[PDB]
Amino acid sequence: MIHKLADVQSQNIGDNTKVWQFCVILAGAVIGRNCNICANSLIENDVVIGDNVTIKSGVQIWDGIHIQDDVFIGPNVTFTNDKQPRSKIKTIVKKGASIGANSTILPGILIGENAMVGAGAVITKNVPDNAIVIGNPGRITGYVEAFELKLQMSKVKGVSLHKFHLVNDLRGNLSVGEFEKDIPFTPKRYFTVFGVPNKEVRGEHAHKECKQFLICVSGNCSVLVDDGENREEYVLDSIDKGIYLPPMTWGVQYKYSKDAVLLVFASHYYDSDDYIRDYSTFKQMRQNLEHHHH
Amino acid sequence: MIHKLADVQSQNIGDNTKVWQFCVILAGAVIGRNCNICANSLIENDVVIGDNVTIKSGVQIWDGIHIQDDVFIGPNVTFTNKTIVKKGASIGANSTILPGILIGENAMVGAGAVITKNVPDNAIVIGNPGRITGYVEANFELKLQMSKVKGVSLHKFHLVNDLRGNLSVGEFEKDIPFTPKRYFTVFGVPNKEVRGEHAHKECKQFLICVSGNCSVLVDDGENREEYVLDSIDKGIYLPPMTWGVQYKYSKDAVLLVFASHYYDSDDYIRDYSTFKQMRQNLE
Amino acid sequence: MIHKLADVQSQNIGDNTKVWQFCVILAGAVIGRNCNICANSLIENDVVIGDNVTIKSGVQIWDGIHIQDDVFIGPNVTFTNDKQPRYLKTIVKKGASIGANSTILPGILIGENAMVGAGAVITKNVPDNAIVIGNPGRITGYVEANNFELKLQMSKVKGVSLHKFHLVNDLRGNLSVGEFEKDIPFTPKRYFTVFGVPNKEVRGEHAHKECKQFLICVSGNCSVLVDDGENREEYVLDSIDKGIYLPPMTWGVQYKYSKDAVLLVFASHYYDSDDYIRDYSTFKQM
Amino acid sequence: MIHKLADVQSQNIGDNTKVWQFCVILAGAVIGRNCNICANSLIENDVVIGDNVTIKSGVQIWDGIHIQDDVFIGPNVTFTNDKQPRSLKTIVKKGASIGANSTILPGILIGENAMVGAGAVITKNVPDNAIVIGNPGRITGYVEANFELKLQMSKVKGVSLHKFHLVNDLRGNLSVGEFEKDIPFTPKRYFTVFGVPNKEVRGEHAHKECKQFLICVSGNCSVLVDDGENREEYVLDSIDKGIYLPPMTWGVQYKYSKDAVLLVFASHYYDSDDYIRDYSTFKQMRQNLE
Amino acid sequence: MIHKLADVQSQNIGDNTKVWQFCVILAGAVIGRNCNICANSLIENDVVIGDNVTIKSGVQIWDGIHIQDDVFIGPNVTFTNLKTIVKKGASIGANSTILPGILIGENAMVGAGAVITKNVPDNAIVIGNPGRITGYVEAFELKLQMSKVKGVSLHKFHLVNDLRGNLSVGEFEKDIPFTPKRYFTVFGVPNKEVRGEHAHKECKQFLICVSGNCSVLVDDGENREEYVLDSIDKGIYLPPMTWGVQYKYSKDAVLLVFASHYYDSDDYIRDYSTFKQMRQNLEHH
Amino acid sequence: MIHKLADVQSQNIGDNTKVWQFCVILAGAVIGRNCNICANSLIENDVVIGDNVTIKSGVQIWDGIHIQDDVFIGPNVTFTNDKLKTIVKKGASIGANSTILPGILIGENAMVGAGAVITKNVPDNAIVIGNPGRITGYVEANNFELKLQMSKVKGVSLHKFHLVNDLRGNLSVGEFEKDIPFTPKRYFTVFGVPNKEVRGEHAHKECKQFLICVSGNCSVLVDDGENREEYVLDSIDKGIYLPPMTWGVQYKYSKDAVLLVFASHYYDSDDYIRDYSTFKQMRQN
Ligand SMILES: CC(C)(COP(=O)(O)OP(=O)(O)OC[C@H]1O[C@@H](n2cnc3c(N)ncnc32)[C@H](O)[C@@H]1OP(=O)(O)O)[C@@H](O)C(=O)NCCC(=O)NCCS
Ligand SMILES: CC(C)(COP(=O)(O)OP(=O)(O)OC[C@H]1O[C@@H](n2cnc3c(N)ncnc32)[C@H](O)[C@@H]1OP(=O)(O)O)[C@@H](O)C(=O)NCCC(=O)NCCS
Ligand SMILES: CC(C)(COP(=O)(O)OP(=O)(O)OC[C@H]1O[C@@H](n2cnc3c(N)ncnc32)[C@H](O)[C@@H]1OP(=O)(O)O)[C@@H](O)C(=O)NCCC(=O)NCCS
Ligand SMILES: CC(C)(COP(=O)(O)OP(=O)(O)OC[C@H]1O[C@@H](n2cnc3c(N)ncnc32)[C@H](O)[C@@H]1OP(=O)(O)O)[C@@H](O)C(=O)NCCC(=O)NCCS
Ligand SMILES: CC(C)(COP(=O)(O)OP(=O)(O)OC[C@H]1O[C@@H](n2cnc3c(N)ncnc32)[C@H](O)[C@@H]1OP(=O)(O)O)[C@@H](O)C(=O)NCCC(=O)NCCS
Ligand SMILES: CC(C)(COP(=O)(O)OP(=O)(O)OC[C@H]1O[C@@H](n2cnc3c(N)ncnc32)[C@H](O)[C@@H]1OP(=O)(O)O)[C@@H](O)C(=O)NCCC(=O)NCCS
Ligand SMILES: Cc1cn([C@H]2C[C@H](O)[C@@H](COP(=O)(O)OP(=O)(O)O)O2)c(=O)[nH]c1=O
Ligand SMILES: Cc1c[nH]c(=O)[nH]c1=O
Ligand SMILES: [Mg+2]
Ligand SMILES: [Mg+2]
Ligand SMILES: [Mg+2]
Repeated sequence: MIHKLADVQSQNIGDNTKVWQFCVILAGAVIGRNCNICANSLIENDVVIGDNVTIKSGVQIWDGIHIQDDVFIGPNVTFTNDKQPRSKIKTIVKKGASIGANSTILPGILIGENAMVGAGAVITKNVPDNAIVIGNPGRITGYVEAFELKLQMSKVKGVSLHKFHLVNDLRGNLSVGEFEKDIPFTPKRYFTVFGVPNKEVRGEHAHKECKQFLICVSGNCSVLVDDGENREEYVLDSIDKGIYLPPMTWGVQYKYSKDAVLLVFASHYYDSDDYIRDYSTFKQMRQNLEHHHH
Repeated sequence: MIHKLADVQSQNIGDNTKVWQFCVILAGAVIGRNCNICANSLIENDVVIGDNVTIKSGVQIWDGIHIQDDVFIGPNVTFTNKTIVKKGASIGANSTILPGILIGENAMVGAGAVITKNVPDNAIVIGNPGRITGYVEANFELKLQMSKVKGVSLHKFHLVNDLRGNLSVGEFEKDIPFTPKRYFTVFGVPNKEVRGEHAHKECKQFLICVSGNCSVLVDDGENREEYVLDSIDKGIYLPPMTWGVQYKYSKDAVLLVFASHYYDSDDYIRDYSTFKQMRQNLE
Repeated sequence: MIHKLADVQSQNIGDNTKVWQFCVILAGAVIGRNCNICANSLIENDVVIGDNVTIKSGVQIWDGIHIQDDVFIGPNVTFTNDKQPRYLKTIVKKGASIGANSTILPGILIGENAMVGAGAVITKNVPDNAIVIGNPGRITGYVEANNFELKLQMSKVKGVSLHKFHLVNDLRGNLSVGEFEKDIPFTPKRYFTVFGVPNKEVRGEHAHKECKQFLICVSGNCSVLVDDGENREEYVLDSIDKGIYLPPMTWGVQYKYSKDAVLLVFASHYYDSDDYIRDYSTFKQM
Repeated sequence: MIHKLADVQSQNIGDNTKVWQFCVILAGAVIGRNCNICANSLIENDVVIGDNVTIKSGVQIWDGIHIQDDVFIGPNVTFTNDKQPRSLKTIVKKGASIGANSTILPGILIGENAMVGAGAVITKNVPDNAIVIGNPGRITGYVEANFELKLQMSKVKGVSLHKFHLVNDLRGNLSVGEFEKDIPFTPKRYFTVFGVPNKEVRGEHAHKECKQFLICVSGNCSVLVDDGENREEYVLDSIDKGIYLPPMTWGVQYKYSKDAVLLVFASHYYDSDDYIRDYSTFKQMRQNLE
Repeated sequence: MIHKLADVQSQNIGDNTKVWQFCVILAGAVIGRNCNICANSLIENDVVIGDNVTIKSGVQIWDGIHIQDDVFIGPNVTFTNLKTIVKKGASIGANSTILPGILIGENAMVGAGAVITKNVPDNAIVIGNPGRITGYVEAFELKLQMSKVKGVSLHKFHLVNDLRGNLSVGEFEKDIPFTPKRYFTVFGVPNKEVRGEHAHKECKQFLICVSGNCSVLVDDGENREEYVLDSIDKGIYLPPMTWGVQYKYSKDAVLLVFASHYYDSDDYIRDYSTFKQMRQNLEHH
Repeated sequence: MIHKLADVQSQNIGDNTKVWQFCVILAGAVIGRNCNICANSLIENDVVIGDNVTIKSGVQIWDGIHIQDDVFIGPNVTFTNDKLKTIVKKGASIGANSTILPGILIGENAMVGAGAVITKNVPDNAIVIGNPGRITGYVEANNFELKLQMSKVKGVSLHKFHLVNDLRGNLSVGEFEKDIPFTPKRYFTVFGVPNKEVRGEHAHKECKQFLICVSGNCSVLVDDGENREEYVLDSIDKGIYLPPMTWGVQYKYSKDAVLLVFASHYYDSDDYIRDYSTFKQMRQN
C-alpha cells in the first residue's frame, strides 16, 4: 500500500509494507516485507530496510544506513552520515533494537540487537546488545530485562553472591575470605581495575574456561551477569561483598565511582584465546553447552 | 480553513481553526476552536485538543494525548506513547515528552528538554533530563522584611563571630512570630529533588537553613517569589495558606523547620489548583 | 527546480536553487543561488538565505532568521523566534554547520565556520570557529586545532612561543623561575590573575593591537587557543613551569578552567580598553 | 623531721612535715602539716604550701606559687613565674594532681581535683575536675566521668537522652521532635553554635532557671553534664540524638568537629544573671536545694 | 666508689659501680656491677638495676621499676608509679616521661622529650607527645628485588594505563611465590595504630596496599628494613618466620593480604625475643 | 660566692658569680662574671659560660655546650651530647623544662618556649614551641584594608590590588611602577612547601622584591635590623614590597600555597646576606 500523497520512486518494497502520506522514497532504497513507513519521513538511495521495521514520523534514513529486521524507529529520530558536514563538500541498527523518540544517532554507529536507545538521547558511540542508553551524550544506564547473609543464589545460572566475615574495632577493620570454602576455587591470578571513568563500560565478555570472583575493595561499581537467557545486575559497594562468575557467564562492569577498585580473582593464567566478545556467539555457544549437558 | 494540501479526515474541528499544508489528521481526533495547526504535523485518533492551541510544524500528537486550552506546542516537539498538557502550558522547541506525563497549568518546558516526570504548575523545566530550575514570574539585609507574597517575612538574626566560635539566636513570639510545637530537619536531599509542594491550612512554619543552602519558593495564589537560604542567620516565615516548595539543596544542606502545630497529615493541601480556589475564597 | 510537490509563494528564489517535496516557502522569503532545500522543511516571510546553503529535511526557518552563504543546516535542526512563548533575530554566519537535531534559541549568532554538534541546545552566541556540543551547549574545541618538552619551541601560529621554565624540586618545596627579556621576551608593565572561573566559561576572545602577553597557569589547569588569522592551536596549561607567549595581534581564548585554576598574565603595557580587537572579522582583515 | 642533708631556712613548717635530703627551703616559705617534700626539691620565699601536700623530687616552688591542701605534685614537675624571661601568681587548688614532668606556665590556675597528665604543658587555666594532657595541654575529659531508646535517664539528676523519629529514603532524610512530648518544655528561644575550633571548651556554667535541650545538627561535639555529685560525658553525633539539661545542671560542650553545628532550645529569653560560673558555688547551691 | 656527698643506704651494689654526688639510694635497692649513677639522682627500695646501666642526672627510679642490663637512661628522664621494665639495651632519651606499668623493649630508642604512654616494642624508635613509633633501630623498580631481610621479596607488577582506566595483574606461582588459601583485607586503620607485630611458623604472606599507603617492617631476627607500600603495583612477600609490622596507614589505605594457609591462631609468634631465639635455632642447621 | 653545700672544682669562675647549693662544677669549666647558678645544677668540664648568665635549678650543662652572654636558662632545661657542640647565643632564653637535642645552635635573642623539644637550629629572634619545636613567631613581631599602607618596618608597604568578582570569574591586577614600585627583571614561584618549613631567612643587597600568595596562605616576616613584623598573605589581592636590605622569612605555608615573587634583578647568588648578625652590621652603614 503506497498512499497517493507519498512520492515513492523505488520498486523494491516488499508485500504488506505501508508507506503513508508525504513520505519521500528514492529509487535505490530496498525495504523489506511488512514494514510501516509513517507520514512525513524520507528514505534515500543507499539504504536497506529489513522486514517488520516500524519507522514513525519525522524520520530520515540517509545513504549508508542499514536497518535490520524487527527494529522500531521512534518519531523524529534523526540519523546523520557526515561527522564534519560543510555545504558543497555507514550506520547499522541491528535486529530488534528500539530507538526512542527524537534521538540523534551519530554517523558510522552500531546499535546492537535488542538495545533500547532512550527518548532524546544523543548516541555518539556504538551501543552493545541489550544496552539501555539515555542522555546527552548517551551513556549505558541499564540492560534490557536486568544480600545480607553468608551465601545467596542469583537468578543467573551458578552465579552466587557472598558476604564475608567482617570485624570492626578501634584498631581498624578486617575482612577475610577462604579459597575453596568461601570462594569456590583456587586462583592462579588476581588483577585490579581502577581509575575508571564513570562513563566507561568494562568487560563485555565471557570466558570459556576461566572462573572469576569479583570484589569491589573501595568505592563501588555495578556488575552485570548474563547466562544467555537470564540477566541481573548488582551493586558492589563494600569490601565484604563478592560475586562468583562461573565460566561461560557474560559479564559487564560499569558505573565505577571515582575511587573504585575492582579486585578480581581468576582460576586461570591470562589467555587472550579464552574470551568470547560477541554476545550472539556467546548466546549460541551457551545453548550447545546446555543441550549437551542436559 | 483546511488547506487543499492537508489530509484531514476528522469532522470534529471547531471554528476558525486553520490546518495547513501537509498535515495528516485522523478521523477520531477532536479539535476545538481557533487552533493553528502548522505545516508538516500529524494528529492521531484519540486526541482531544482545546481552544486557542498552537501546534507548530514537525509535531506528532499520538493516541492518548490530550491538550487543554491556550497551550503552545513549539516546533519539532515530540510526544510518545495518557499524556496531558494542561491549560496555558507552553512546550519549547524540539523537547521530548515521555509517555504518561502530566504537564501542569502554565508550565514552561524549555527548548530541547527531555521531560521524564510530571511538571508542576508554573514550573520551568530544562535539560536532559528535565529539572525544575525555576518558576514563572518568581535580601535579608534587615531584621524584619516583608515579602510581596502575602504575610511572608524575612529575618536576619543576631550573629556573633569571635575567636571561640560563632553564635546566632532568635526568640519565639519576638523575632519569629509564633511559639512552636514541633521542629523537624531535612537533610541529605539529592540536588535534583523538589520537596514540599504543598500549603498548610492551620500550621505556621519557620524555615532556616543551618548549613548548605536550599532555595524556597513561596506562593500565595497570585504572587510567588524564590529565595536562597544560605546562612544560619537567615530565616523565612510562612503563614498558613502559603504554598511552599523547597529545592536545589546542596549536598550538606540541613533545613530546620519550626512549626506551630504537631504533625497532622490532614492539615496539608497538595493540589495547587485546589489551593488557589481556597485563597480566592477567603479574600 | 521547484518540485511540483513543494508549495512556494516566494518570487525571490535564486537560480540553480532546488526546493524538494512538501516544503513550504512563503512570499516574503529571499533565497540565493545554488541552495538545496530538502523535503519537509519550511521557510517563512522575514528570512534572507544566502547562496550555496544546504537545508536538510524537517527544518523550519522562521521569521527573523537570516542565514549567510555556504552554511550547512543539518537534518531536523530547530530554530525559534520568541523566548517566552504563549521578534528576535538569529543569524547563522557564513560557512557555519549546524548539526542534526540541534535546537537554536531565539536571538542567537552563529559565528563563521562554527560547528554546532548534533543534538546540541544552543542557548548563547557561538563564536567563529567554535565547536559546540551538549545540553546546554558548551564550547569544546575549535575547527582545525605532547610538548612544552623543550625550553623554547615555536608554534605554527605566528610569533607564538611555548616555554618550559627551570624547575627545582626538593624536600623543602618547589621552585620555578623565569627571566624577563631573557626567557619571557618583553618587560612587563602589568600582571593580572584570572581565577574562580566556572568550567563552562570562555574567557578572552580578543586580540591586542600593541599589548604583548605571557600566560602561565599557576595552579590547576586551563586551555589556551591562539589564532593568527590563518592557523590556530590549542594548548593545555597544566603546570607552573609551562608558559606561552602571545605577540600582539594574536587572537586568544582561555577556557576549560579547572575549579582551582589561576591564570597569571604578564603584559607589556598598562590597561587600555581601546587596545582590544573583539570582533573576529575585523581582526582577520588585519 | 628535717633531714640533716637538707638546707631549710624557714621556721614556718607545720608539724609532721618531712623534708628530705638536698632540699633548699628559703626563710620566707610557709608550709603546712603532714607534707612530704622529697629530695632534690627547692622552695623559695613567697610561697604558701597547705596541709598534706606531697611534692616529689626535682620540683621547684618559685615565688608567687600557692599550693593548697591535699595537692599532689609528681616528680620533676616544673613551675614558672616569668612569661618572657631575660637574664604573676600560680595557684594549685585543693586535691589537684600534677603528673610527672609537666610544665606549668606562669599566672596559671589549676582547679580543685583536676588532673594534669604526665608531661603536659599547661598554658591556660585548668577547671575543676578536668583532665589535661598534651603539648599544648588540652582538656580531654573530666575525673569520674548510647542513644538506643526514645527516652533514657542519666546518672546525672534529671538529665535525659533522646532518640528522635528518623525517616531515610531516596528523596532525602527527616527527623522530627515535638515540644512537651519528646522535649519536656516549650522554648522561648533557640541558638546555634558553629565554627568552634577543636581546642575550644564552651559552656562551663549552669543556669538557675533556664532549661536547655541540645541537638548536634551537623558534625559532632561532646557534652559534659554535671549535677554537683555525678558527671557524665556524651557524644552528640547525629541529628536524631538530643539531650535535656534541667536547670541547675553544670554543662560543658567541647571537642567540636569542624562541621559541628550545635542547636539549643531554651525555655527562657536570654538573661545574663541566670548564669552560675563558679563550680564550688554551683555545688553548694545544688546542695542547699536538696 | 660511693661519693662522700651521696646518701647511699644500700650495700647491694655490684663492683665498679660509681654513685656520684647528691644521690639518694634506699636500702632495698639492688644495683648490678659497672653502672654509673650520676649526680642528683634517686633510687627507691624495690628497684633492681642490672649491669652496665648508665643513669644520668635528674632521674628517679621509683619502687616497681626494674632496669635490665646495658640500659642507658638519659638526663632528667622521669618514671612514675604498677611495674615498669626497661629491657636489655634500651635507651631512654633526655627528659622523656614514662607512665606507670610500661614495658620498654630491648634495644628500643625512646626519643628525647617523648611522653611514653604505651608499651614500646623491641627495636622501636618512639618520639613525640604522645609517643609514637616512627621507625625501628637499624631499619621497587625491578620486577623482583631481593631484600637484605632473608627471603623477603619486593615485586613490581604489570601495569596498564590507558583511556578506559587502569589495570594491574598478578599471577600465583610466577610473580607471587605461592598459591593462596586465604586473602584478608585491613582498612580504616587510624594513623597512630601499629598492626601485626608477629611472625608465622608456617603461613606465607603477600602484601599489596591497594589504595592509600602504609609502611611495612620486615625483620628476620638479625636484619630489618621498612618499606613504603603506596601503589597497587607494589608487592612484598613475607616467607614464614618473618616478623612483620604494618603501620603509618593513610586514612584511605586498604592492605590486601594473600596467605598460604587457613586462619590458624596457633601459628602466631607474638614475642619478639621468642621469635629471635627460634630463628637463631634454625640457622643452627 | 661558692656555697659551702656546693661541690665546685673549677678555679675559673669570674667575679660576682654565685653558685648555690648541691651544684657540681667540674675542674675544666669556665664561667664568666655575674652569673647565677641555682641549686641542684650540674656543669661539666668542657663548658664555657659567659657573663650575666642565669642557670635556674635542675639543669645540666654537659661537655660541648657553650653558653654566651646574657642567656637565660630556665628551670629543668635539659641538654644532650649524643643522638656534638651546642651553642646558645647571646641574649637567648630557654624556657622551663625544654629539651635540646645535641649539636644545636640557638640564635641570639631567641625564645624557646617552656617544655619545647628543640630538634633543629633556632634562628635569631625566633620563638619556638611544641614537640617537635616549631617556629611559631618572632620576638616583638586589619592589615591590607587600604589600597596602600606602610609598615613600621623600614620602607615595607602593604598593598590591596584591584579585585573584580562576577558570574564569569574573578580578576585581580596590578601595574609596575604605580601599584608595585619597581619594574621586574625576574619572577619566581614557590609551592608545595611543607607546613613546618621556614623559607627565605635572608636579605638582598640590591634586589627589590614583591610577594603575592596567589593561592592558599603564607606568612611573611619582614625585619629591618631593628623592627620586625609578621603578615599573613591569604588572598591573591594582597601584596608586600620588600625593599633591598630587608630580611624576610616565609613560613606557615598551607598545602595548596603558591608564592609569587617579582624581583628587580636577575638571580645572583652573591646578593644574599644569610647571617642575621651580618645583616644588622651592614645595616648600620
Ligand atoms: C529509556 C526508558 C526505557 C527508561 O525508562 P525507565 O527505565 O522506566 O526509567 P524511569 O522512568 O524509572 O526513570 C529513571 C531515571 O532515568 C531518567 N530517564 C528516563 N528516561 C530518560 C530519557 N529518555 N532521557 C534522560 N533520562 C531519562 C529519569 O529522569 C530518572 O532519573 P533521575 O531520577 O535522575 O531524574 C524510557 O524512559 C524511554 O526513554 N523510553 C522510550 C520512549 C519512546 O521513544 N517511545 C515511543 C512511543 S511512540
Ligand atoms: C527555558 C527558558 C524560558 C529559560 O530562559 P531564561 O530564564 O532567559 O534563561 P537564560 O537564557 O538567562 O539562561 C539561564 C541558564 O539556563 C540555560 N538555559 C536556558 N534555556 C535552556 C534550555 N532550553 N536548555 C538548557 N539550558 C537552558 C542557559 O544556558 C543558562 O545556563 P548556563 O549559564 O549554565 O549555560 C528559555 O531559555 C527557553 O528554552 N524557551 C523556549 C523557547 C522556545 O522554544 N520557543 C518556541 C517559539 S518559536
Ligand atoms: C561535534 C563533532 C564534530 C565532534 O566529533 P569528534 O571531534 O570527532 O568527537 P568524538 O566523536 O571523538 O567525541 C569526543 C567526545 O565528545 C562527545 N561528543 C561528540 N559529539 C557529541 C555530540 N554531538 N553531543 C554530545 N557529545 C558529543 C563524545 O561522546 C566524546 O565524549 P565522551 O568521551 O565523554 O563520551 C561531531 O561529533 C558532530 O556532532 N558532528 C556533526 C554530525 C552531524 O550532525 N551531521 C549532520 C549532517 S549528515
Ligand atoms: C592522664 C592520665 C590519668 C590518663 O590515663 P587514662 O585515662 O588511663 O588514659 P589511657 O592510658 O586510657 O589513654 C588514652 C589516650 O590518652 C593518651 N594519653 C594518656 N596519658 C597521656 C599523657 N600523659 N600525655 C599525652 N597523652 C596521653 C594515650 O596515649 C591515649 O591516646 P592515643 O589512643 O592517641 O595514644 C594518665 O595517662 C597520666 O598521665 N597520669 C599521670 C601519672 C603520674 O604522672 N604520676 C606521678 C606519680 S609516681
Ligand atoms: C629519636 C632520635 C633517635 C631520632 O633522631 P634522627 O633519626 O637523627 O632524626 P632527625 O634528626 O633526622 O629528625 C627527623 C624528624 O624527627 C624529629 N625528631 C627527632 N627527634 C625528636 C624528638 N626527640 N622528639 C620529637 N621529634 C623528634 C625531627 O624534628 C624531624 O621531624 P620534622 O622533619 O617533622 O621536624 C633522636 O632525635 C633523639 O631523640 N635522640 C636522643 C638524644 C638523647 O636523649 N641523648 C642523651 C645523651 S646526653
Ligand atoms: C613561648 C611563650 C614566650 C609564648 O607566650 P605568648 O605569646 O604570650 O603565648 P600565649 O599564651 O599568648 O599563647 C598562644 C598560643 O600558643 C600556645 N602556647 C604558648 N606557650 C606554649 C608552650 N610553651 N608550649 C606549647 N604551646 C604554647 C598557647 O597554648 C596558645 O595556643 P592555643 O590557642 O592553640 O592553645 C611563653 O608561653 C613561654 O613558654 N614562656 C617561657 C616561660 C618560662 O619557661 N620561663 C622560665 C622563667 S620562670
Ligand atoms: C630564587 C632563585 C633560586 N634558584 C635556585 C638556587 C637557590 O639556591 C635555590 C633557592 O634555595 P635557598 O635560597 O637555599 O632556599 P630558601 O631561600 O627558601 O632558604 O633555588 C634559582 O635558580 N633562581 C632563582 O631565581
Ligand atoms: C501510521 C499511520 C496511519 N494512518 C495514517 O494516515 N498515517 C500514518 O502515518
Ligand atoms: Mg527533533
Ligand atoms: Mg626536674
Ligand atoms: Mg623535666
